[PDB]
Amino acid sequence: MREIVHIQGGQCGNQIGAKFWEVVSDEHGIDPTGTYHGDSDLQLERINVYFNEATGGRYVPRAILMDLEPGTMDSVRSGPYGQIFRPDNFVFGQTGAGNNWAKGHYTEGAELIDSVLDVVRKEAESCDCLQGFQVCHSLGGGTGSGMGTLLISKIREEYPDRMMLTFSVVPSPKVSDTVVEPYNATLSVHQLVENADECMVLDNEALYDICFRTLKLTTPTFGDLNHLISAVMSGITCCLRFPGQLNADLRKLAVNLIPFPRLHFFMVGFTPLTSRGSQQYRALTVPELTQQMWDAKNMMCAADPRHGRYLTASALFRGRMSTKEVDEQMLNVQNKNSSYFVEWIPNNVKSSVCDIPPKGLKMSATFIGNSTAIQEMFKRVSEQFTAMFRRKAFLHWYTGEGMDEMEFTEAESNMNDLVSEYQQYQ
Amino acid sequence: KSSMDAFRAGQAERLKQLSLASSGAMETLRGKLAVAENVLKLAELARKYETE
Amino acid sequence: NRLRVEARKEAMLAGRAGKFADVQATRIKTMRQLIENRKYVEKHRKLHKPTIVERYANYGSGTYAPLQREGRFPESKPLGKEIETEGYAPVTLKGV
Amino acid sequence: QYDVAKVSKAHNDLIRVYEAKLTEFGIPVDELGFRPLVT
Ligand SMILES: Nc1nc2c(ncn2[C@@H]2O[C@H](COP(=O)(O)OP(=O)(O)O)[C@@H](O)[C@H]2O)c(=O)[nH]1
Repeated sequence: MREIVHIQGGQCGNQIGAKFWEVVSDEHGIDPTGTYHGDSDLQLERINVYFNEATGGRYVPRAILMDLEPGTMDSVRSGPYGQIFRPDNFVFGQTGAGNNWAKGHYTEGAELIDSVLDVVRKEAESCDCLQGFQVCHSLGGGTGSGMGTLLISKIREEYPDRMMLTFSVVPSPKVSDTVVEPYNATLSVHQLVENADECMVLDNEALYDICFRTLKLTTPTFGDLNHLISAVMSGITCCLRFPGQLNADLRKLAVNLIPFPRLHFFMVGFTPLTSRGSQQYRALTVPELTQQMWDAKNMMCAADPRHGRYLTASALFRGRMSTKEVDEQMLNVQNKNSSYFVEWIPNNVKSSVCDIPPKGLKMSATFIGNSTAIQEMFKRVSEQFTAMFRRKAFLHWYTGEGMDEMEFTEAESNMNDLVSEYQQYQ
Repeated sequence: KSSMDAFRAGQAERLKQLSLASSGAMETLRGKLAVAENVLKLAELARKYETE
Repeated sequence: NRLRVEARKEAMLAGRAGKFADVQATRIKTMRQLIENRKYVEKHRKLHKPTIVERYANYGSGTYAPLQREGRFPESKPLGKEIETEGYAPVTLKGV
Repeated sequence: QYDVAKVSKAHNDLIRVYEAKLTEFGIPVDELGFRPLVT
């Protein structure tokens, strides 16, 4: 019954979503031609959450691409598994985003977002009992933040009763792609903290540290990073596709995690992440999957939880396991690390178990924490913002497109008060 | 038929002029209100650093 | 027997008026929750967002009493980056 | 300081009269939303 529509904003979001759809197609057992060639019926019992039967098995994904150039769209078509999306959903302008927040939120947004809303509304009305929205984008660009964030706002205003998952690749200081990343990040979080319901925050710094330490890769190109982000977004919502011993809907996860309506930024990791060499030696049972889950170096975020406190955690296990074992694991972890936890919330950990492990693996787990140490990214981005806003550097490219200083100050103040809200509870 | 056309044209012209003048007035008023709300937002943001 | 019957009846009716203390409130509470849910049929939670001028004009006469449930506490700094400039002010004509 | 005492006691007294007014109708419960601070 319940289903999720998906949107891939910008180049980063588009490639992450393409890998996500490859992962989902592999898990559900369908060919790149669209036909079903899996093995069991538990997967095709609930494919309607992400796919639609078109004509005789040619399942079509329920996602919409979105950018301002045709090159990325052509790349995703030419890549494997790119021959399944509906061509009516390849919405894209032609002029060029220019990695500019104004150019992706005030001109090209105003010239293409009526169409993107039209197609997403068509899909959301084709699907019967909506459950939420899923969006993939980066908070360091122009059309990653502008286009995607304006779409988030419009969709929130139009369907203000559906849980929303926005997956945001926040900029990281060491991997500095462009020059206006702090500006875009500020102007994007200003709207996310106000409209969108939860963003899972990820970063390339930790996505590389994981690949260098745990995976022990030699030359990790973007394929492996997108693979990890996929394997996270695939297991974020499995209680829908597959039965479970203790199910957990997306709304249940949201209500257990978010204590106050403005503390909804989730820092996420996945287990097990075993190197190709040491996997044959490694042992995989619950009281080491949980140890790696709470390992501070497995987190896909450059904010060590030992620098803050945990408000709430969520552990989604996959596979046939022992629920009492899981619960004693969480309890003894809390008692061992009582200091890292908030006092006025008993049993800060919500645990869920699903009955179908991923392709090949026999046990798996996903961690979603709401720690108050995530204020570090916002503090750093605000510092990088105010390093440039004192001298109005690179500001005429937004002033000429029609944004004052008032909204910049608003966004910076929003970040500052958000940091204050995290810090006060801690 | 001449009476028909004359009356309908008169109604169309009066609707035209009403709509145009009213739209201009609303645009001016909305500009004033936008200035006012920007002022209030600046005051709200500024009073954060003020001591008690 | 008549007095005993009346005593039993009055005691039981008092014990049930104890229960009716719990029906009168459920009348007024449902009425109050129904008069308000009637105004959220258009925009259930988007209407809860007012403009800045409306928000300032509504509470008191230019104020705002934030409910403790939202968790937005901008009027109180986390005490880490606290501000107190009273000490810096000069106390002697030399300082002046 | 006597004036401060007067105004503080009057503040407490008006909290009392307002809670009494709300409870007398009972249309709200004793307390909703925010919690007043006490001097
Ligand atoms: N994980 C991942 N990140 C990527 C990939 N390609 C680009 N990025 C990140 O995306 C950022 C570029 O932002 P961009 O999407 O061009 O901004 P936009 O044009 O407004 O959408 C860079 O900082 C990269 O770190 C990818 O394949 N995988």
